[PDB]
Amino acid sequence: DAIPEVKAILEAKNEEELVTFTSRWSAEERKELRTQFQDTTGLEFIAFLKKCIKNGPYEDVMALGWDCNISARVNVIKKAMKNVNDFRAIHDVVLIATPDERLKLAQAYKEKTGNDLLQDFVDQIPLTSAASYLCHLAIRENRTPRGSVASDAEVLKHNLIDADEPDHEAVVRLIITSTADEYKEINHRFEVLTGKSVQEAIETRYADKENARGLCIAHYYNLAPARAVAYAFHSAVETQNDDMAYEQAARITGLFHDLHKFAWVHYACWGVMRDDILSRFQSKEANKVNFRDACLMFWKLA
Ligand SMILES: [Ca+2]
Repeated sequence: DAIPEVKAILEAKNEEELVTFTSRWSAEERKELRTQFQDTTGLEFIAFLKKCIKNGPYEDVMALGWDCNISARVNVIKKAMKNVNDFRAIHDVVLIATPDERLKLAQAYKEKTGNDLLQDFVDQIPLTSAASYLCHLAIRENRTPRGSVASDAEVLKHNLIDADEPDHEAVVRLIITSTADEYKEINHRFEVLTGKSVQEAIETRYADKENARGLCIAHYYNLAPARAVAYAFHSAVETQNDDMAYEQAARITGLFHDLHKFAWVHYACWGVMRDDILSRFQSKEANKVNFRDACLMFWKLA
């Protein structure tokens, strides 16, 4: 087919071709292609790419969108726990997911690493912060009605506003195991009481960035999975450190370009996703030079 073509693009490390090439293929087409390639060459397509092109945010976005979604969420979690835990990356993978998605993950993990996902969290992730409770509860509780809207709206405007130290497990559970419809209400109630949006109240209350972000992600998910994905991309765009912002931006693009392709509709809250991609990602560092376009391509914003 055109399998030989890409196969030559990857050896030549012609990052520019790879983008256009990848622009043609669709979700299912891609999976097909990936296995076809491995038969016609004897090379597992992803690892072959992760070994052919530079290394960094560009390689990241390509080695992510070019793969099976859950498979990726697995490699993201795998890498996120190495040294210190990349709460931003773990959060992304398990907060912006449907019950079925986390399920397929627990499964894909158990068979890629051998161990059960929920256990590794207990081992590697001590339960200290809102950040760590988010990682856990996201895989233990399921959204279910409490029928105490006004009651819960107080639970937040107290733990995020009045209380000295916010009961983290308390607040993470309220958001995680909350029904999307009850949450529309809870949230609306909170704005009335406090006069400020939960997002603000979170970011204002949690100095640690990973914790304010993780909480804000969970919160925006209960209001629209693409909104959670928008907030995340925005948090990546406004990050001053290039290695971090490109890292974050690559992952989020790589894990959600298809799943929540209309995230740019919600990004309007902060500006124009397409404009902000064109503006923010101007780096000249080799491994970052093409990310801008790989990113635009996977969001059909080009
Ligand atoms: Ca490489």
